[PDB]
Amino acid sequence: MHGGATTVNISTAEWWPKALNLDILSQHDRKTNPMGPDFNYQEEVKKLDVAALKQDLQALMTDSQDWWPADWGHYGGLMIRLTWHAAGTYRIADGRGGAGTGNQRFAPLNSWPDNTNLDKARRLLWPIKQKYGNKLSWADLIAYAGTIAYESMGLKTFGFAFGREDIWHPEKDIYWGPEKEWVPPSTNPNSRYTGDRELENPLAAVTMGLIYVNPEGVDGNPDPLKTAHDVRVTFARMAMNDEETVALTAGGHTVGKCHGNGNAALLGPEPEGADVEDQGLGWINKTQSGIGRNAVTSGLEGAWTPHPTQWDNGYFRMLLNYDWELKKSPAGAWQWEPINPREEDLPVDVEDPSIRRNLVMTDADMAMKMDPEYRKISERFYQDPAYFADVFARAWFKLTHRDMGPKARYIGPDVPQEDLIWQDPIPAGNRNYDVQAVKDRIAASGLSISELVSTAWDSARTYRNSDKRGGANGARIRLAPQKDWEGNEPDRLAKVLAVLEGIAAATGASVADVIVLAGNVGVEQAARAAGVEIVLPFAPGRGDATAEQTDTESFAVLEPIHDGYRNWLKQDYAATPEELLLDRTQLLGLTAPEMTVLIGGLRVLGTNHGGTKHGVFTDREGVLTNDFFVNLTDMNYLWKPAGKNLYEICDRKTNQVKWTATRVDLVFGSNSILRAYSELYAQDDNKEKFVRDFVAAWTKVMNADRFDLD
Amino acid sequence: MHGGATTVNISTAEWWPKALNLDILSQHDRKTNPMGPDFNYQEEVKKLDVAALKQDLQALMTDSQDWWPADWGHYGGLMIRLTWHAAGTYRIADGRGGAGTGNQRFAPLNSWPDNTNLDKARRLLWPIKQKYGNKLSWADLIAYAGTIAYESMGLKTFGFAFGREDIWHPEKDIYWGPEKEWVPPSTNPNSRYTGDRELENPLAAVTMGLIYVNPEGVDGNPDPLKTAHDVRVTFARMAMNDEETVALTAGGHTVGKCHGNGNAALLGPEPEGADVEDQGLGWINKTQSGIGRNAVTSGLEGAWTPHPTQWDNGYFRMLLNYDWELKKSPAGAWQWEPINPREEDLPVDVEDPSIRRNLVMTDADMAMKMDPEYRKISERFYQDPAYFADVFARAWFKLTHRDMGPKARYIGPDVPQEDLIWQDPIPAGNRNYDVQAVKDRIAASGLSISELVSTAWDSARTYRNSDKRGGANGARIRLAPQKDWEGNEPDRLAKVLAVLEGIAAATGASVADVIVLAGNVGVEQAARAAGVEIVLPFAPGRGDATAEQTDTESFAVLEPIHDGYRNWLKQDYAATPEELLLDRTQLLGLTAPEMTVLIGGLRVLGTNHGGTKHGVFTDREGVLTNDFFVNLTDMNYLWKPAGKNLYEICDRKTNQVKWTATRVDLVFGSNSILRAYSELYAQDDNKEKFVRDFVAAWTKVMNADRFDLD
Ligand code: HEM
Ligand code: HEM
Ligand SMILES: NNC(=O)c1ccncc1
Ligand SMILES: NNC(=O)c1ccncc1
Ligand SMILES: NNC(=O)c1ccncc1
Ligand SMILES: NNC(=O)c1ccncc1
Ligand SMILES: NNC(=O)c1ccncc1
Ligand SMILES: NNC(=O)c1ccncc1
Ligand code: NA
Ligand code: NA
Ligand code: NA
Ligand code: NA
Ligand code: NA
Ligand code: NA
Ligand code: NA
Ligand code: NA
Repeated sequence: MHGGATTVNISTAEWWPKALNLDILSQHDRKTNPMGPDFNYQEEVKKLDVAALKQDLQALMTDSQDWWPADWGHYGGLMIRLTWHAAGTYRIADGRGGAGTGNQRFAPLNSWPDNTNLDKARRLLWPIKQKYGNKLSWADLIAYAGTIAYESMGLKTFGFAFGREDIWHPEKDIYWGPEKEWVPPSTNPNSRYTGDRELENPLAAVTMGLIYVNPEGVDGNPDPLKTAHDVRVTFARMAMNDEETVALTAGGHTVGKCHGNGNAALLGPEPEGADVEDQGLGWINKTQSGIGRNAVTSGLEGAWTPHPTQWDNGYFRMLLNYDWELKKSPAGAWQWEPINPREEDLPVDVEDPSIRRNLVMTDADMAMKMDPEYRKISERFYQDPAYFADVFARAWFKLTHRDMGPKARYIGPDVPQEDLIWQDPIPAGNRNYDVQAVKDRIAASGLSISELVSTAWDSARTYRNSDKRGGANGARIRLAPQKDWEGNEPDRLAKVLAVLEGIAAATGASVADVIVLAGNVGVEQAARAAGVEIVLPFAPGRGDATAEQTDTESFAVLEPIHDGYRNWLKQDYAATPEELLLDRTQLLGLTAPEMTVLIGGLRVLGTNHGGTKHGVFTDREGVLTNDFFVNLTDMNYLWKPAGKNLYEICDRKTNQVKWTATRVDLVFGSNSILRAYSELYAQDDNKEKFVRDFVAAWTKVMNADRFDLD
Repeated sequence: MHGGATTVNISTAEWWPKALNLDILSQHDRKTNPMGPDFNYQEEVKKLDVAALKQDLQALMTDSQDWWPADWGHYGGLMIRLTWHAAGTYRIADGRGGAGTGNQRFAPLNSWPDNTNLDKARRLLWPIKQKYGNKLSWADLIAYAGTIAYESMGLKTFGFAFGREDIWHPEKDIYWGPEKEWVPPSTNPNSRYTGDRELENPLAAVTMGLIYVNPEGVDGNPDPLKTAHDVRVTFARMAMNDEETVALTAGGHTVGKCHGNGNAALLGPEPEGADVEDQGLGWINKTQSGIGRNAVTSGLEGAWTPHPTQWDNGYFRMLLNYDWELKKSPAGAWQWEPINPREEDLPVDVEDPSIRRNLVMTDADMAMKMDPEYRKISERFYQDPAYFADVFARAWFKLTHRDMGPKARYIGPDVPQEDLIWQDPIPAGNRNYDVQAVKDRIAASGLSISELVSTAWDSARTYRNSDKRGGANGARIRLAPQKDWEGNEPDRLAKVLAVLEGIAAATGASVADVIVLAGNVGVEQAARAAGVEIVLPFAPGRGDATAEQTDTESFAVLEPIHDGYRNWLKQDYAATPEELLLDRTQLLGLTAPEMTVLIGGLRVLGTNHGGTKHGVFTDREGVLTNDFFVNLTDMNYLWKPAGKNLYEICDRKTNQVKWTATRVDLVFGSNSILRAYSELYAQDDNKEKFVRDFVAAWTKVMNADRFDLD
């Protein structure tokens, strides 16, 4: 027998399941990235022959492959379902999920029950990926496929942007929910539901391994009105309102079908569970024909429209004009079928068009008819189909781009020139100003180091790499709702902004550029106070966004209700402060060593929310030294718990309290990885490395949102 | 609630526990390494003030700290136990474990029950680490501490080498055993024992969380003769024979004591389980005094010698001259105490020397008296103490250096000039020869590409980064036992060596240098055959080792009984072929993208063991192309299992068998990470990237053991 920890279960994880998952900070690194260190996907994708790609992708739609034949000779429905599921994992609370990384090709998502047979759809796109190569990411390809499908089936799509860079392993940072089985009912142990069927907060799906809701009803029990409530809830958590939700649902089901003509128990394991002979595919039926008319996917069986290969007004025509009742598909799934349909409305067999099959609606489709608010939108869409096609095209674009970040990241010839509000638009800022002059005015203000640093931190800290929202570009901190957020210390913030707005007015640098420049100046002073002279790198050009281009409600999810870096917690939460710091740090894109130096430096700069002294382990606040680490690692002190999220650092000999500290401070001296970092920075020889690393991490955070730069 | 996978249990690991643990290949990367990319510990440690360090470390031995006072005012015993436990995790079967990485400061090892209170010992060394900084790794410091302790307590140690570079997280590649509890009896479910109490093979300890054996007896039942069997077995798996084993045991227990004066149930959680207030420490007693005379560590209580602060002949004097019986320590542990000791032989209280305490022996100590083979060595050591001190000093040096690799890695002023056989010595090879001339002779031989490449691969593939043994330096492939290993294809190997020995003789390049140069030539030709002209980088200087300096039995553990890279398996094993490939790849130091290109390239070069065609998915064998990937990713084929570790690749349309393949081949098309890599290399635009990456990986492997270079 061999001594390799060679399968995934063998681990430290079993022994101390509560430990911080620091691995989420060291993802997507060089040893996993198979590309050269100078590869730049954005510059490559700019060279892609898009017109040629569009042509090949359109041709693929009607180029049936015999190992997974196209329904009616057209892969369009499959491809739209692929792209909808790719995008459909997004959620607004943390920005995680979405189509922006091509994550559907990796675990767990490649093997979710809701993604059954999308393994074949991905595989069908391989010859195109093979052809266009490094200039076409799987992520962009997967995001594009359904858009091209809509074009080929007769819908005028609103546009498309390239620019999604591929990843090479699962996104380990994404918590998909608490369950340890696929699609368990909402009364299971480990439920994602609390209280009065309230869906726990980051989550945007009703159960583990579904995209949004259960097509058969809540917990598998048909009831259109309860299904509607779940639809409304899950879709809102994916940034969509009633109109967008009805449009998306109807528009999706205007094409394609449900596959459930066989026995679902005969499908082989999902892809991560299948053995090598299945070619990275899953759900393979080796007992009977599992393809064409015998395909089984969701278990429901039928098409929503008479002509599932084309964009039309079939969906509301069927739904609204027929009356419907519950039936069981051949695989045993609940579905709705129409009472007394006409022959001529029956969709035909996917292999032989001389045979007629059946129409179907899911519980979510029936919701669009029975929920009184959806019913109104549905009737509008049936009576005004041009409006329907417009709203649908726009919502489909939003769906597939909502995690792409600012328009500065978008590439390609079909990028819409409109600025949509959900792109959080920001104009280009003037770059032709004297930086030094601005710095001199900042220094000559009487704003302290702590005011300066806290304000620039608070402006940048909202950035999240999950969907590329937030950050210092735009100076949205000066606008509603940010300017009144409790974590942002609105009085201190109003005080600093009054000054810095004056400076911006006077110099023609944006308020955004000045906020950042000012934090640089506070850091610079703090270093100078330690006898270190440095100038921090600085890139001008940030714009100031307007209130008109700032969706107030959509910014709610970026509010800092916790920020370990300023020892801030708005309330007492169930998660530990240090887990919350890890989460925020992962969204900022920071590594564990970065996280560590930032904490130590921010602490000694005197930047804690409320001017608290927790973790301020220095006799010289305002001076950028490694004191935090020196003192944290000093065994002349013992640490005594002193209530909620608080500790006394006491002298072992005198039994006097020297400092206080929170769990955010003390984890850097407790966790064995973080203390190893703390010890490195507390070494006699690493005072200058500490400053230099602090600076580099500061700068990283100030520039996180600068996609406008090249 | 927040959407971060923020604690270690949240994972893909739960869902598909059988999946390959590819993370073990992407360890110790840039995002975890807090040092600058140009930091080089070897060049820094060369600048360390060793004499000053020796002085500080010696002073620490008698610089008692009040939070964990030194027994009798001397930390020596604690520090030797620290260093022995650090080194004592080594095992020969895979080279994993040992003191060579400073792993004791990270999970799981920092919290093993056998490492109780070594958290305090590590902490006590922090002020020295803080002082010497980046020029002194925690790894070297921990390895050195016990050596300096022995010096200060009167023993002439044999020497010491610096050069162990620190790591920054647990070694995820090390499988420590199957149990999910600490120290369970050998009849538990999940036992590491098979058959007739046969210890499963990589493992070198009798249970989970112990270093070697149970000090209270087998499964906690005292019986010196059964304890002896476990001692003999575990120590042999750590490279030590009877003489070294008795010397180590006696020499360790010549100093220090067992701590068990209290109740073990009152000790707080081990370090990874303790909360933030414990300062990364563990086992803290908050209910009563847990320090000094009230310390509890193993639960046994007493010292082996009258004078535990000094090197002497107390150990065999006590053991051999007193008769012993079983008693229970105050913590409730079984131990041996002497019948009728004299007052004057009783070790005194650790805080107050006017109080006498007790002598003790463990079951392993009694083994040294009762096992008939140990008894003889013990009497030799008692009658010849100079011999004892010599053997012990040498074995202690071996213990602490056995995973350091060749002497070329050793640094510092106390490196022994002797070449010990366990360092696998190799001389410097002549570097002043004409490389091209050698290449021309190789090319003009009639040795094929496959002979050339296979032979260089087989010479290098034995390298393992766990203990830095093996590799192409030394040309030990031409010697016993390697030249007759079945995986090395001894006839083909004898045929190639006859030629290449001739070339080496003729040119004054070592046989080692020529073996590698020859593989480069085979690769070069193969590329030329594809119309690509490259010259592979090459570093001369390898030596040819002698039989006299090659310990035949110790090389047994490097035999290639499996090597996916040449589609080789010596027998049918319980582990899957792909898990075995992952293990080997991790020991070679390769990343997953490296592993991937190496497989594809080796396959098309025609290098499989036995000249098999499994995975040879080309019509042009001998030509270095990306054909393997092109064909592997082609859905014109289906894959049919065809017995053990074998598959047929069949044309979907004709149902004819086109190629055959093993699991090692097909996992690269099945695993979702590996197929993502396979697809990258099968892209129309990546023929040259494939060759270039192949070459870079080839070169990496050929140079893995070249510590002689700078
Ligand atoms: C609102 C909740 C939704 C539910 C419960 C739902 C449910 C389903 C189900 C059960 C299938 C059948 C899958 C199969 O068996 O092959 C399916 C197919 C599909 N859905 Fe949805 N859907 C929803 C929303 C959407 C949206 C928002 C889109 C796109 C805008 C979409 C587009 C599609 C398409 C194109 C197919 C056809 C697949 C094919 O022809 O292969 N659906 N839907
Ligand atoms: C052969 C099996 C061995 C067993 C079962 C064993 C067992 C133990 C036990 C139970 C303790 C007491 C720990 C405590 O309660 O503080 C201990 C202490 C120690 N052992 Fe071993 N030991 C073994 C081999 C070794 C070796 C090979 C070395 C070094 C060459 C060593 C050196 C020490 C030292 C120095 C201490 C004293 C710790 C102190 O004074 O704080 N032992 N041993
Ligand atoms: N063999 N296939 C059928 O008879 C069938 C197809 C679709 N819905 C119901 C039945
Ligand atoms: N259920 N059948 C399939 O998923 C399949 C059929 C043929 N080749 C690959 C996959
Ligand atoms: N319980 N429902 C499912 O397992 C399922 C749902 C949608 N597609 C496939 C399977
Ligand atoms: N309080 N400590 C004792 O009485 C003791 C110390 C060591 N062995 C036995 C007893
Ligand atoms: N059992 N007691 C201890 O481990 C300890 C005592 C004082 N400070 C730190 C640790
Ligand atoms: N069962 N034995 C133990 O748990 C143990 C052994 C050695 N040191 C501490 C604890
Ligand atoms: Na790389
Ligand atoms: Na996202
Ligand atoms: Na239609
Ligand atoms: Na330094
Ligand atoms: Na780094
Ligand atoms: Na090792
Ligand atoms: Na002694
Ligand atoms: Na290329």
